[PDB]
Amino acid sequence: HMNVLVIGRGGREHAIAWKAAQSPLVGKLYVAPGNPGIADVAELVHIDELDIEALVQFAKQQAIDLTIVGPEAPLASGIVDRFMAEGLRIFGPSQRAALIEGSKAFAKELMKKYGIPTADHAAFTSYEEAKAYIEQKGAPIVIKADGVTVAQTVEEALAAAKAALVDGQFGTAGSQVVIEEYLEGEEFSFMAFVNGEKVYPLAIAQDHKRAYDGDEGPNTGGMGAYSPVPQISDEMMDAALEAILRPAAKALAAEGRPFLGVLYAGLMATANGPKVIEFNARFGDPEAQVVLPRLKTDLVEAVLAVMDGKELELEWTDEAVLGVVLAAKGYPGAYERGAEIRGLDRISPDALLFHAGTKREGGAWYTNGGRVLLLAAKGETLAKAKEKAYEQLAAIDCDGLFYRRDIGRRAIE
Repeated sequence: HMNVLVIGRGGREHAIAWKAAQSPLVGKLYVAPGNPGIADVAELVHIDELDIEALVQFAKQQAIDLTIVGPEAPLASGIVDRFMAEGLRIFGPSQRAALIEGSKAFAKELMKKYGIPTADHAAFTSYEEAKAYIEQKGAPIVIKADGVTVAQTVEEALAAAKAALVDGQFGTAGSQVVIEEYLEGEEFSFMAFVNGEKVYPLAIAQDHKRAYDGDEGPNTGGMGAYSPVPQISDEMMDAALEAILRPAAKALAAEGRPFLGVLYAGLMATANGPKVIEFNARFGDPEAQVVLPRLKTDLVEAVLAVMDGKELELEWTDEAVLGVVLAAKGYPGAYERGAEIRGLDRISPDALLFHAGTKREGGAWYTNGGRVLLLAAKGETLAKAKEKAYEQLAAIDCDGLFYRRDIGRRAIE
């Protein structure tokens, strides 16, 4: 019955589309621009995510009853605002609300004003003020130059702050330095559907930010994830929901920025409780790839319920799910494309292979982006999921890809 449009081109969108395609309410499903892998579950629409003007027309002409936005870009550009002005149903935040992810400074501003637990944050253009602040917070402490150093001592912190101001980029307001509270604990991703003040928590997941095994290397969009996260207590989870998610939604609403869509809280379970690391105004990637397959409830129906502000009880499989990202060598740094990916047809039909940056040409698969694919597996336990996942991964042959072997190691060990 319904014509659904998904905006995006990565694994998260493949996951969204895949799930939505299983909805008894979906007549037809489009993904713009999508990717080769996604074409197996939906019709691709060759329109850019930021080409909002064209997306609107498409939505109007293709009688799209529901649009779901995957990436932050279109949201920050106000796609939601445009769609609503055109009377088109779209699940995602307005430009104003999306600022929760767009500007960390804003996020800190909001959380401080509304007393939402988060790591201390502060920027300075004056060394003397930065110094006074550093000496007040003690170390370890995080200094970020415009580059990131986790200063173990106040002395080192000061040296780094000075260098940041002296050698950092010279902005229109001069050079600046950011000082953040160093937090210790277990990281976790807490997503939830949100509409104004109503929050609908999704199952928790844990990302693997660093590019290499033993969380080494630079940060990435996420090298893998799994759900649930046993090591995160239900108390910690409940604290996050009532001290962070609900107050954040209410805060945004109170500030004239009511939020609609997926509120993604990058948190850290500290001994003092959950604290916000980062906010995101949409599904996380690869969190979507591992959380959606655990969602028994129909996503489209769930999304419509949220949009209508209706009560909703989300149901989840007991099975755990773990996914591993295959990235092009060099990622997150410079990487090359064109590496032939072999063996995708050897993967068990029970494995979830979400495409994020691949290309089809001459009847063959090729790497075509930073994060290229993600293979996730269901398991009775997280250990079984990890085993099934890596087991399947080994069938893929491509000297142009690499992937962490420790995804889920924190939950298992």
